[PDB]
Amino acid sequence: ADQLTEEQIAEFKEAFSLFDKDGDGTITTKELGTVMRSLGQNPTEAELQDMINEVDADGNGTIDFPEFLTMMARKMKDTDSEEEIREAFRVFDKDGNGYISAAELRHVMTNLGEKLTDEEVDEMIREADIDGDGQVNYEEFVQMMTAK
Amino acid sequence: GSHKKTDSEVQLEMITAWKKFVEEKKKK
Amino acid sequence: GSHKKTDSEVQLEMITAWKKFVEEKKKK
Ligand SMILES: [Ca+2]
Ligand SMILES: [Ca+2]
Ligand SMILES: [Ca+2]
Ligand SMILES: [Ca+2]
Repeated sequence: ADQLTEEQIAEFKEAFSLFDKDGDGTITTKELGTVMRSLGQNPTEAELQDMINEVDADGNGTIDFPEFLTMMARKMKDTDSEEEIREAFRVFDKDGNGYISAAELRHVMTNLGEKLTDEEVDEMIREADIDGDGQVNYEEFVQMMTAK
Repeated sequence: GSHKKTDSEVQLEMITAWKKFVEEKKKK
Repeated sequence: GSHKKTDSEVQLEMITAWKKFVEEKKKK
């Protein structure tokens, strides 16, 4: 990898626009609510605040273009948080080689106290596994959470 | 009887998961 | 030590709830 191309930009642009049907360019708690409502579920507004606000750098609730693409790629209420993701990978792993294996996921989870089968993890890997080698690298992790 | 995953649905279910983790802890 | 919770903890909370959607949706 020694050259960038605008394919990434266009992809992220559309993925945002999908949720922001309004046009103004914010993913607020009302925006979240309306989507679930149309389908056929009625959320509790308190939870809609929290689930955003953990990550949101401002802690304002109105998640613009850059603040959404933060929540997708960078993540956490920090600045250049690609490093914080690279660090999160190393906690989860017992090596850290720009990847996260299915076994490593089972370990770090079950460590708390959760005897659950691996296949349930694997379903939500090969929902959107680009590389196809039973792991989850940086690009695959983001793109799976930002599926377009 | 799922034929193929739709990209939009994966995001929405992953957003439903965000709601779930908070709900489970804060259940008082 | 520790008091406030970092990214790692929030990510454990998510990943558990994420596995929960697979159970809710796709477990007959
Ligand atoms: Ca709006
Ligand atoms: Ca913002
Ligand atoms: Ca790995
Ligand atoms: Ca892989």
